[PDB]
Amino acid sequence: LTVSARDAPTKISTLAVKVHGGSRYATKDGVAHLLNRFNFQNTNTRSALKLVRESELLGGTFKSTLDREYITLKATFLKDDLPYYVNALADVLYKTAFKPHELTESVLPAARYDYAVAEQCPVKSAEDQLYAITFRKGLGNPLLYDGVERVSLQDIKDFADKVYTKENLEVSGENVVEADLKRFVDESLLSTLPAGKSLVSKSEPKFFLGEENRVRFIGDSVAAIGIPVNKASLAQYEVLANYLTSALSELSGLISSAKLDKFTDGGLFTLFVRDQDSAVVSSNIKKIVADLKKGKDLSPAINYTKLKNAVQNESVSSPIELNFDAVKDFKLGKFNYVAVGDVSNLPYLDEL
Amino acid sequence: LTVSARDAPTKISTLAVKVHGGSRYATKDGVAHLLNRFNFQNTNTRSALKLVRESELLGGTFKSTLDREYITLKATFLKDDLPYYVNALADVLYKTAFKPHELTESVLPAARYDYAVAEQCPVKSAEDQLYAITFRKGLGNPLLYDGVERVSLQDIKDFADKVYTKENLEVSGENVVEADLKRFVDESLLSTLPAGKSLVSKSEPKFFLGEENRVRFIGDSVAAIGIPVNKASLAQYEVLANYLTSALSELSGLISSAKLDKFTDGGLFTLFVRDQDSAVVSSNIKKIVADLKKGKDLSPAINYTKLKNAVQNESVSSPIELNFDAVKDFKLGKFNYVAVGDVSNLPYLDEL
Amino acid sequence: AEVTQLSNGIVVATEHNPSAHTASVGVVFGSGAANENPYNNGVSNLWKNIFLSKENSAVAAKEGLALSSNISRDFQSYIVSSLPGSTDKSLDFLNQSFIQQKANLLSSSNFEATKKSVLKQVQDFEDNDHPNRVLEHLHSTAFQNTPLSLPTRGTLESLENLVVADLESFANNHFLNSNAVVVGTGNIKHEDLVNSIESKNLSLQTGTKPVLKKKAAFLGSEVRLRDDTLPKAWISLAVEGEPVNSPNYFVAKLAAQIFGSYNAFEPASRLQGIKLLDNIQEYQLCDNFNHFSLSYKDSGLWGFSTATRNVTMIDDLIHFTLKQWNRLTISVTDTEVERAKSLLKLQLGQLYESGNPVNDANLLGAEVLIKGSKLSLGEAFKKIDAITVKDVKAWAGKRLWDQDIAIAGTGQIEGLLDYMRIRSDMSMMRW
Amino acid sequence: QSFTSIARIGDYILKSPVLSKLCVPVANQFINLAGYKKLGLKFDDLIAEENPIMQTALRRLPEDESYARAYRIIRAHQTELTHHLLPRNEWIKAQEDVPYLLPYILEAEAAAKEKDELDNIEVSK
Amino acid sequence: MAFRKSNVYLSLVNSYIIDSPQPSSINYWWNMGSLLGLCLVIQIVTGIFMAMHYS
Amino acid sequence: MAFRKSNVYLSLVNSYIIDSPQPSSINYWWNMGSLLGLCLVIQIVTGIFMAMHYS
Ligand code: HEC
Ligand code: HEC
Ligand SMILES: COc1c(O)c(C)c(C/C=C(\C)CC/C=C(\C)CC/C=C(/C)CC/C=C(\C)CC/C=C(\C)CCC=C(C)C)c(O)c1OC
Ligand SMILES: COc1c(O)c(C)c(C/C=C(\C)CC/C=C(\C)CC/C=C(/C)CC/C=C(\C)CC/C=C(\C)CCC=C(C)C)c(O)c1OC
Repeated sequence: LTVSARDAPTKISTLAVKVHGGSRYATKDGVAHLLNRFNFQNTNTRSALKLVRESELLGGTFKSTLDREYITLKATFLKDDLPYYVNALADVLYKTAFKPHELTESVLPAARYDYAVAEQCPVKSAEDQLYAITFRKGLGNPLLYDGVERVSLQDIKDFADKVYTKENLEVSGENVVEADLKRFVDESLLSTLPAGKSLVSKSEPKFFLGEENRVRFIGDSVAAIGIPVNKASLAQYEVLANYLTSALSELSGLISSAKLDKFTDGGLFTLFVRDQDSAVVSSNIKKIVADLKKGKDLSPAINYTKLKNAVQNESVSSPIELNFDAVKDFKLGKFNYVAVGDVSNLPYLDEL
Repeated sequence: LTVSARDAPTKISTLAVKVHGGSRYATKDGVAHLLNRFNFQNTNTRSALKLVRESELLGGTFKSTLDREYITLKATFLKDDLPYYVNALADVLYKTAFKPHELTESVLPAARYDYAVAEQCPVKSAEDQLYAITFRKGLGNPLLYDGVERVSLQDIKDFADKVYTKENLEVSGENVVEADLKRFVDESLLSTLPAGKSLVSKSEPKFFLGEENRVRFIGDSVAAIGIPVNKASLAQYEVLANYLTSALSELSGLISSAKLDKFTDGGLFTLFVRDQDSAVVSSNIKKIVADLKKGKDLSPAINYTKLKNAVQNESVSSPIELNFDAVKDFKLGKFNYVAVGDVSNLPYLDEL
Repeated sequence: AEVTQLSNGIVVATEHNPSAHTASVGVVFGSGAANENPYNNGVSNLWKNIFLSKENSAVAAKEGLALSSNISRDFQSYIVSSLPGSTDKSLDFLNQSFIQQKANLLSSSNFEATKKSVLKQVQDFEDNDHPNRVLEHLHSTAFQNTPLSLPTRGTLESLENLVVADLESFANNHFLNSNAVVVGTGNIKHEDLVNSIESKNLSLQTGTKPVLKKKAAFLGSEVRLRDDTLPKAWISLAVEGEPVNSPNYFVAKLAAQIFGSYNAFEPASRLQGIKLLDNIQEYQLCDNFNHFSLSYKDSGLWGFSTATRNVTMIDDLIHFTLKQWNRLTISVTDTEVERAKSLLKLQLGQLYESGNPVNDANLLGAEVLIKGSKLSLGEAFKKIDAITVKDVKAWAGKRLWDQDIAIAGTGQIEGLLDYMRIRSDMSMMRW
Repeated sequence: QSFTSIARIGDYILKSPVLSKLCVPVANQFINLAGYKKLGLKFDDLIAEENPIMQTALRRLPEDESYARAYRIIRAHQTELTHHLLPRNEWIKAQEDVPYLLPYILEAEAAAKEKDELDNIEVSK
Repeated sequence: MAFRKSNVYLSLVNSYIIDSPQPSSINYWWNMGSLLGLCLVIQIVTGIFMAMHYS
Repeated sequence: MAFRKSNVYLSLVNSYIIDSPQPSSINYWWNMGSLLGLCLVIQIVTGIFMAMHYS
């Protein structure tokens, strides 16, 4: 139950309760998804309707996001109404009703729409494939719900019991006076939460390499590569990501997106090549793999990768910061590949 | 232009024009499919309607099947009407109209229904996955059409030009007098067909091993293994298929289906484990792989595998027959695996 | 919460915020798409694209700088982001590109590779971004044959016929000093930046003023871009709104908040305190909608936009929405006004104070260019809270009741009735 | 008349031992004279459904109860048209005549009443 | 579909008198309506014929 | 939906007189129909009032 904060003379504060309940910890396929969608529904004392009508009159909104590792319950509002949103977030974690009718009428539909939107963007169909093949069952678990395996109202309740505990969450308030925040968190129902265990394992995920998957799709074609990084070897990959996604690299116009997903026990590097016809995709990637196998860096973007990694003001709790001003050379060992789209006209791991 | 036959005192004859145009030779994804579906449509002298109304009055029907290697135009009818169905089949190969409206109104729909039916049977979703990973682009080509890559009316016409030639087809008449059959084939438009080349390559397909693919599905779960066989080492696998699918093997009640697909340049062995819940699938297969790794045979089913391989009276042109009365021991080297269904609760190639 | 701005030769404006991590510097010109002509339309978008070109962008990247630019109707802006320490190296890159390289960025190999990008860009926009494509056309017909009608990204026809001389012609007429404002947001002090600027002299085309024109005017009209192959219907509708620096800038913005925005798929959105939702949710009249009070120098647009798949009930969608707007003149309640006040503050907050200096730069420059100063967030709230039901009623009775409208839509719009039908709903029968 | 109101009055009477011993015996006699049980119906099956509250309620009712309500209603119409009653061993027993839909009806009414309250809330500065 | 369903005039008759779904249990008390239509006809017919001779 | 659409009686009026989709180009020759309804009314009204005094 870590209660962080940071005041300021601004009028918009933003409470947030991070929790280690994302897909990485999901007991059944998509259960984390359902729960993120079940948040802010009915509690035992306040209805989803009253909650909204009230917060609107005060001047604030709620939102519940789903990461591969987290389930964040954020709340944006006016400064002086702090306690209200503290108890509101408190109420959700401790006593959401979970009525059988809310599942069929609000949750499932909202969830079905989420899966649908993602089922149409090929890059995400790819990113999901990368994780599934690198980390075969940890962070490789399905992010969203799709009904392949049963998930009852009870299964959603059990997972709530595990994840929503004092030893598995962390309160964080932006533009809030820490004195009052700590006072209210303890004065609320947060402290009544049966503090169980923290599922944050430090042992590095057992990743694989030289794995590939191909998925037929009607739309834009996409070829992507996935690379498992180390707990300390991630700071170099970060500059690489900003290098390939910049004016300095010549092949920045040959890739759609490139990034480094940072976790608490390692990470994953992703590179995306997306285009309408398969021919341009096969070329642009066959070129990237070849130029990266004959690696180079010299860290000219050492000040760009540091500047771009600072614009993230919501991440003022990021891991290593000065590890950048060290290594400056990149190669290309083994990685992972996925073909999505016009399969019969796309490269294989071999010819790369 | 091989014209085979075989008379008999029966009243139902059955002409058939086998052609090497299946998916294995398809230039674009599913084009063979479209053409099989485009058969018996409109010719330049006879409409699909007149063709049907006429044959009905005579007493006979037509049908066009699609294999992984062939495209068969069969015709069942009454004995004494032989020439009619010879010229009918002749007309189709030499002059089908291919009107733009027939594609949108009859072909595409019929094709869309075919893909739909197969998209609901998991064993076939598996069999298709086996071929795709073993033979990465030969017999691993998509059997049916699904629109991933464009296929115009012209592409269907080009592929027809290649495949429909005297040097790529073979007339075969069951319950027909060879004298008359040869006389009519030459007296027809069959001989006018611009005899091109035969795409029947003898060089063994470059197969792979130790490959695996996993597909999420809502329905019954299925785990299957695929094994590439040799041109001569196929006769042993045939008895194995009949062994596992018999009262002699103890694990026959643990597998849904097992077979050996025989081609002209090798083959593929398939084993299927299908069930509602994932637990029973994981067990039954983990047991099969283990018991097969500690192989045994002794060929007790040597007379059963020979008897079952004789009931196929339509295949009176099968490859090796006496290769069975030889080898009698089986092991289990490298193979291929595919998980379809409840993925997060199914075995991996590793733990097998 | 400090708005500091001083004039020496160049009008320098800054808004410091200690905890920031980064800092952004740049210039913002008091001229945008509303200053172009039908034939050189798209020049500003082109400038933005070369300023961000691979060549120029690689130079600042080595230095550890990031580039950003935005083309609007009344203004234009070029910004360079950096760390709190290199607040000087940004000023070098700024002057280097606007004086030294104001001829190197315009080579016959760069301009042709850039022109080919904006062409695939603007084309892509017209082929797929339907909601924005429609809102852009709304301005097009609402203000036809007048400044605000010119689309910011420019037209494919005025673009493919644009030459380097046009860039120069525009630049030499608008990229002047008397029509500029150097902005600095992030963490750096007003006195920190002003010094590094008053150091390097040189006026470069001083005393020169941009050309004048004819005042923007609203015209009740419509443009229907029917396309039955699209899977939805996107329509935008509006009346003449309020210009920036208008006594009702806020009443209007509050009035739009009353109806606000909606997304039929987000559970919480369905629960909002908007009366209109009782009417549209029964038969699911639309996938989403959003009201707005767009403001510019000479005029504005007050209305809403919506997207729907219920192509057989579009008349009910439009009818219910316009019936609700009628209420603003005769029966709006105190609690509706109050719900709006709170929500307006929340959104106006999240805009004026996010964790991104580039947004702050644009907002700061844009405002100081039109009213010679910026209104403090706290000063706004005081005005917002002062609004009574009587204010809303007087405003609506002037802007909404029995007033011409502008319409624009694309997709399956066969169900969108004629002009006079929609137009008639801007009022109600009475004794 | 709302079910919330019926419950208020009914519960008040049910708790007080004064009325509870006076009324219930009359009510039990009333229910037997009504005779709906001889047709195989439960009282809740008789509630008029053509209004939003009842449609919400029937929609939330679990599957097994729904199929059962359906069988009871059809069986009732058939007996009625034949002008007979079911054989006594098929009659609904008092233990069976449970208010199975009532909890769904009351939940919907409260939800409805809240919305009515919230749409009309005044504000005091 | 059947002609009684497709014809503009016959469909009205079909929906009101032929295919109209009735609750299986209605009793003879539900027969008064038709009896009222019959009465209306008898009144109109006999009235017009008498009107021919009335002053 | 609008009341004119949902009400059993008003929808008839709506579909025939209010929302009925007409071809944009019809000319004044298409105005005779309404004129015929008007004539029918004028004949019935004036006729009933005279019938009050006719033998
Ligand atoms: C002209 C057509 C006509 C219609 C239509 C008509 N009637 Fe009559 N009705 C008459 C005439 C003529 C008389 C006078 C002759 C008579 O006394 O029966 C009359 C007389 C009557 C009488 C007096 C009966 C008596 O004691 O002599 C009543 C009552 C009556 N009508 C009821 C009705 C009812 C009720 C309807 C319709 C639902 C109706 N009428 C429809 C023409 C009509
Ligand atoms: C009772 C109602 C009544 C209706 C309904 C009615 N009429 Fe008449 N009509 C009369 C009477 C009464 C007279 C005799 C008085 C007169 O001569 O006008 C008459 C007379 C006539 C005449 C003779 C006019 C003359 O020269 O005196 C004609 C022609 C005529 N009607 C046409 C029609 C037409 C056409 C309609 C309807 C479309 C119609 N009527 C409807 C009552 C009616
Ligand atoms: C949902 O439930 C229903 C149900 O819907 C219906 C319809 C019925 C059946 C009953 C009916 C349809 C009754 C309907 C009655 C009418 C429509 C009557 C209409 C009335 C009229 C008076 C028509 C007008 C007649 C004329 C203008 C002509 C008469 C005059 C003539 C022929 C003069 C001829 C002159 C000369 C000189 C020869 C049910 O039994 C029922 O029960 C469950
Ligand atoms: C598709 O195209 C169309 C179109 O469809 C329509 C409908 C119209 C518009 C025109 C019409 C709808 C005409 C319709 C006319 C009628 C329905 C007339 C019906 C006729 C009647 C005579 C009604 C009967 C009247 C009565 C019974 C009452 C009269 C008597 C009274 C009030 C006696 C009162 C007594 C006392 C003592 C006070 C168009 O112009 C048109 O053009 C493109």
